[PDB]
Amino acid sequence: PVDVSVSIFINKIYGVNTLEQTYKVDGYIVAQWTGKPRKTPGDKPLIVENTQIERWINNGLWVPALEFINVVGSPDTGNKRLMLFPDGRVIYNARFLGSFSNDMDFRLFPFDRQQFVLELEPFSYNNQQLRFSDIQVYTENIDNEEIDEWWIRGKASTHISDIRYDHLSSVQPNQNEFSRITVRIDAVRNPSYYLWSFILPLGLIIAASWSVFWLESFSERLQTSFTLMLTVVAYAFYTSNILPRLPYTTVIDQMIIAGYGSIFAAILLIIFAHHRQANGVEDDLLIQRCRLAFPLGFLAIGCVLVI
Amino acid sequence: PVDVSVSIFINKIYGVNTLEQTYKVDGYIVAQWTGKPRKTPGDKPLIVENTQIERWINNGLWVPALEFINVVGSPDTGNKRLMLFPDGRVIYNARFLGSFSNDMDFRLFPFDRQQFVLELEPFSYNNQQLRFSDIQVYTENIDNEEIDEWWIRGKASTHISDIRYDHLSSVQPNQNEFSRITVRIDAVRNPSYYLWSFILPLGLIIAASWSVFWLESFSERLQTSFTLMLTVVAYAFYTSNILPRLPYTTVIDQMIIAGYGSIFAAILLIIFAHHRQANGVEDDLLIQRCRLAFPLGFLAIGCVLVI
Amino acid sequence: PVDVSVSIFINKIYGVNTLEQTYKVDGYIVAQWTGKPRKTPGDKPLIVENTQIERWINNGLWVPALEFINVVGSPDTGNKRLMLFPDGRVIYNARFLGSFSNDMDFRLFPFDRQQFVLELEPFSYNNQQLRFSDIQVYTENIDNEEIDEWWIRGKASTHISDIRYDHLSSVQPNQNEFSRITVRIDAVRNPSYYLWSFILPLGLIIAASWSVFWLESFSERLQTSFTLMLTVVAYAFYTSNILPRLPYTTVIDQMIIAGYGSIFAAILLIIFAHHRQANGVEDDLLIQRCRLAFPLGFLAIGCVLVI
Amino acid sequence: PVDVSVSIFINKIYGVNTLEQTYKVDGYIVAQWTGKPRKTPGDKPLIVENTQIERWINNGLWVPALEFINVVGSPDTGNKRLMLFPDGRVIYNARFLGSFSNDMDFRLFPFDRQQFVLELEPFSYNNQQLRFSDIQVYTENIDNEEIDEWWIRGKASTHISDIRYDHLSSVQPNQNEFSRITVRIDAVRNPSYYLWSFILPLGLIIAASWSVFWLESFSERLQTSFTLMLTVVAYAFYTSNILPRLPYTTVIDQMIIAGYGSIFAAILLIIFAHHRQANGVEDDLLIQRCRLAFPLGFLAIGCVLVI
Amino acid sequence: PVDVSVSIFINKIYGVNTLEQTYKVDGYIVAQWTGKPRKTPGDKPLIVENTQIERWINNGLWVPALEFINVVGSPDTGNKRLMLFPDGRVIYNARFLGSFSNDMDFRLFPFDRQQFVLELEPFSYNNQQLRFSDIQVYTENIDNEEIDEWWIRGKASTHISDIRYDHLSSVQPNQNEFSRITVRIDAVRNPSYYLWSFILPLGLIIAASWSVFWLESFSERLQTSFTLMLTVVAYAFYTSNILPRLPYTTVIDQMIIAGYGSIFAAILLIIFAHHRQANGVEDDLLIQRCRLAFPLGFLAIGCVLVI
Ligand code: NA
Ligand code: NA
Ligand code: NA
Repeated sequence: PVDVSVSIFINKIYGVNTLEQTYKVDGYIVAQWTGKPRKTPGDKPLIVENTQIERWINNGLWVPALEFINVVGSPDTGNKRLMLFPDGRVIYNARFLGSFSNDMDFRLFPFDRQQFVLELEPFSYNNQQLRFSDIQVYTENIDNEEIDEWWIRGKASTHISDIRYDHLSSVQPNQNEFSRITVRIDAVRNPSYYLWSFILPLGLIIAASWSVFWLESFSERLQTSFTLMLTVVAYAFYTSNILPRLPYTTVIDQMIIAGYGSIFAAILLIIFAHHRQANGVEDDLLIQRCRLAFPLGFLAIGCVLVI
Repeated sequence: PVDVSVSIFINKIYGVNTLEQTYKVDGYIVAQWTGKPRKTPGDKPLIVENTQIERWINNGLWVPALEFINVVGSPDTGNKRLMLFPDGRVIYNARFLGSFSNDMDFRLFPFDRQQFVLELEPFSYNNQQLRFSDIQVYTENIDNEEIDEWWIRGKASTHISDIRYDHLSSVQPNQNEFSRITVRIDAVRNPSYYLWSFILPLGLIIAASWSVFWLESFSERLQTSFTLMLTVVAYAFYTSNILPRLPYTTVIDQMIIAGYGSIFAAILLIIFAHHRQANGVEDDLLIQRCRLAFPLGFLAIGCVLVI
Repeated sequence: PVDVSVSIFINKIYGVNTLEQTYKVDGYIVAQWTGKPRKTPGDKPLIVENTQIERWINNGLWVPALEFINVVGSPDTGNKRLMLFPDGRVIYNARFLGSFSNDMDFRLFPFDRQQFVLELEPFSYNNQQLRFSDIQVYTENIDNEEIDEWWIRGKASTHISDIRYDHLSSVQPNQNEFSRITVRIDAVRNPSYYLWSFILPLGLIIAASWSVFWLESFSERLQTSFTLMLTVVAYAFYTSNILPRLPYTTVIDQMIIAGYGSIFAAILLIIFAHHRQANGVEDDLLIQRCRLAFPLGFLAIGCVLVI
Repeated sequence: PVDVSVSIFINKIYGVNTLEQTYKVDGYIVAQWTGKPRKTPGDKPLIVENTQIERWINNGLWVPALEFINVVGSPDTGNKRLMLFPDGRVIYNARFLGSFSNDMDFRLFPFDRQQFVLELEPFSYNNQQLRFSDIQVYTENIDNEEIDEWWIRGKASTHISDIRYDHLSSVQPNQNEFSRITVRIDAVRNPSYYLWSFILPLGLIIAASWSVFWLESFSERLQTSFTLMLTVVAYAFYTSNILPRLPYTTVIDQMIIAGYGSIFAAILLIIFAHHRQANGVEDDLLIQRCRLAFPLGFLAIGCVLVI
Repeated sequence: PVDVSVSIFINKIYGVNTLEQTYKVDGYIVAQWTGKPRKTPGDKPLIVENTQIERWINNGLWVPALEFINVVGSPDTGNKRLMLFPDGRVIYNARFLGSFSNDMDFRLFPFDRQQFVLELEPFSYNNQQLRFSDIQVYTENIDNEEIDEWWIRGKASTHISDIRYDHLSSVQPNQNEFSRITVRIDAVRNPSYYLWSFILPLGLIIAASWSVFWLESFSERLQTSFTLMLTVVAYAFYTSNILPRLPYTTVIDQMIIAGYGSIFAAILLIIFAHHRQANGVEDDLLIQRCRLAFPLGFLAIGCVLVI
């Protein structure tokens, strides 16, 4: 095979779309292999700029195509340089821009700890014809800085693995596995905006929903709970635009569920308190000891749910 | 005709847009036919990368164009390889990315069970000049995994059928039918998010709407029902962004309809209870036996509506 | 002139955007004219696939360009075949995809009855150099089926007319008129979703707004009407995302107007009832005979407004 | 210089985006200059269709590039004809489609009276090498018709002016000014939809906010004003999606401001009426003469604000 | 190296997207270097228009590619002129259009004072082979005018710095640093729209929330505070569409936080006032001296928070 050395530079990571679970990564790729010795004008290496490499490719120069596996849509490439040394090595430098995708598990939404994965693999040549020697990822632009609400932490993990493509084994009998480079960049979500915009207001809504039992008569406490339910409904919408449709529940969706549960349990308890009287003579105070018991049970529920 | 063998690899299915009834499918296509024996440099097969196939096509090589019938917009193709063996066969490998469309029947919205259809057909050569022998679809990347809220279940159904184009019979007298490949991938929607975000909150709203009859006087129970109607209105909006405009009603839209019906039937019943008095002396308890009859009728309605 | 025969095939009509008054039409166009006899390899006709027609065009073959007049944006063309018979005729087959536009009058919004218009006209050759003989439109894919909320009814109307371009008369003295093909596909909007989502809920809101006069005192009936107005406001928004900004009023906007009018007329009547007392001794029942007169006038208003 | 005559045809103006202050204009451009006499096949003029003009341009034909100065993004050109007469003149006909921009002053929002400006200027040749003789704009398609909510009024104003580019004076010593064509199309916004959707409902909200002073006690009138403020808040949002962020206030934003001012002045006046009692014995009627004075002052404010 | 002189002209800055922290800059770039003397037809300089420069580039002319570092997506270039003087200098004039990005710190949101940064750097040639001599930025189109809600103030700051690329040092031993031009355009946000749309309405909401303590009994003051909280919730949403997710709090988000704090502190104080009675005989006036103390503390909080 041909020993190909890659040096991926990351310019910036931007536009991390949580709803679509995609992100956009800019930067440069510098692939370098070796070939036969060639003659250049002077001792200096030749610079082959874009839209003119095609004359060299139609001349017979071996320029492989390196594609991104996990990309969404066509990667919007820009300028490209094919720098030709006369000692033998050929260097393909290109700028890439594309939307990449990952799994992006969302069990803990505001306190999330995710990673951004770049995958590179030759489109046509397998590991018997093109082998990745090593990659050095230069994430010095975003090594210790925060993009949007994501704090990039650590360096970039590099890994070279041989992926196997069983769909291509009908045209290649034995050699049908490809050398893939994986680049992993960790990212920790900053939870401050969610903390002061969704979590603590909903805690205040929960305390206000607890405040129904301090009232004195029945219609006023029903109307208190109804306008409280209105608030919880409105809040549920606010969360929609912050995270996609998930089979599980996150922290904020669990808080919405707890708000609905608290308010409707209060309404049902108030109804059962009102219809407690068989002949309309009994006072209703024995069941209304939930001024100091219902918040305690709610705190126990929250403490269990945190762990 | 020419026997063409296709091997479609599916990389990932993403972005299933329910409102537009489209979805995006990435992956590779490997078409393979046979031709005259040719000579290559060495015994090894020749690899013809992208943007250089045109020299071979202008030289006179037969490379058919395979289009997607059910695609929405232009399919955003990427890299392509035209691998030439010297024993005779020509292999056209290409990467595709495009938005596909299907019927996507939506009778049961959250408990839906849909399929994703890929259709492939030659644009110009009919079955008398190009015949699809067989297709093996390698859906091993998403065989037993869930994309977004869709759990992909089973393998990919393959079918080769001869579709007939009557619009082209004016230029082709007898042979005007084309061989189309259909690839069917089943998908079952995960109903959990809808279950805890729309169905059970609306059930709590229904119980709260039932709670009007436990009040004691008239203006308070009218205001109770009015703020309850407000909630149902708000909920109706939340559903809009989850499913398109349909002639029929789904489960959630039927729940909104049942909420409106319950609240307005309660308001009309309360009004008729108030105006039951001919001279203002009669008590109103005979018509207010709906504390234990109106929910029973609603449960009967729901049980009939489920089946 | 040259007699050109067109056979437009319609694959699917999708994405009818009411707010933008555009729609997207896929399918194929098959133009066919006649020319000098030519020699082909063998007796079989020659197939000229895409991205290779340019060699024949630079060789000197007459391939006219047919553009779409009413299109919005560039029509996203795909594959194209230039099928050359040796008996003389040249057949240009191409696939088109583009957003088309029409007037789309919206007097009756949910019970609308619209049409989809495709217009085709040569860009450069007038009727003295290129004449459309006839068109057969093959709308067999959507002849008797419903797209989105639009039920396609009937076949496709064909018409050939000579349009006149006065802007081009400075460069062409007498012959400056072009032969345009118009294809009309009727479509009837399915009113069910609007009927059970906007019309009947707003009727329930109207009845609830009528329900104010059954109350007994003043502050409660003012608050009843205020929360009712809140509902009407919310509903007005829901309609915004369903139809564009229009100088006139549709059915649903007239229902919103009637809701505002009913509620504010009720508020003004209640205020005038309260201030009817010169010395605070008169009872207010003479002006509150609108329990059985205000709905009757509203029904008369609605019956007049329907016709 | 070379005398260039332009004849701009306007097909349709659509998609006037008020928030972005852009609009989309379709149509054709017909540029015509004169040159050396040439020989054509026969006496007829030659038609040079698109994607084949490049052979004539590489042959040495002078085809200038005319760009649009005020365009947003790349103007999506379509088909183009380079019609060559043998008597000497060369005619460049092209179809354009692009998003144009203007200042679009918005002092009176619903009763606005705007214009749509098209600017054309050669990219490379100044007025010493290419001079625009005259332009005739053929706006006969939209001369007396209304697009969206904009009624196009009058014809299209034509003007040829020499614009000066000081950035290019480092490479051109004296001749660095360019001949620009400006095309002005007036448009009057139809105010009906805003009149019955925002202005008159907000007037009803204003009258309902005036209705607080007719109540009898304090808590009910505070709650009346609070639910009224809720309505005004909701209305403020509805306006957001109709006009961009502006330093000044339009009519509708002034109505929102007047609604907030009326309601909060009523709340402050009610509070000062309640705390008017030094010992709780005084009646509060002297300050509540605003049943017939507060609307009069509001009418004076509105009459001053209109002029 | 080669001395390259740049003269950037700015046509217009538009579409400053605060949520994405990007902006769009149109205009022209005029690069100029020197080379060997050449012969042109006549004494006049040669004009090389677009899509024909490639013949000169394949002939062997040195045209460097200048890229934008901070751009988002591919910069949508338009027409380009390569003006060749016979005295030796080569002038590359091109039009650019692209979305640029900056840090855009948002500590004070409505009273913001930002800058727009354009960065230009050769893609392939380092400072040993191409050196930027000087840049004159001609921002005369927007020198003293306001774009959208941004008032452009001052001229454009020019700076030439040598940036160092450590990722490219594996292919270049010592010379691996590039000359970058930075263009800084200051912009001050106009705070009027936010001042009369968010700040003063929320101040009125704060005063209305203070108004709870003037009521007389308990259930009415709880319901007053609940409908007030509803308003604050609604307002929080309005702000979402005006600024992105930030770790810190701006002015308007601090006002939302203060509204929630004031209302929930009022609710807690009212609850503690109600449960102040050990046996139900004590009057509650000592803790309700916050009619003239709670606003004073709120004013102290606001005065501290401003500085
Ligand atoms: Na309320
Ligand atoms: Na509300
Ligand atoms: Na919304």
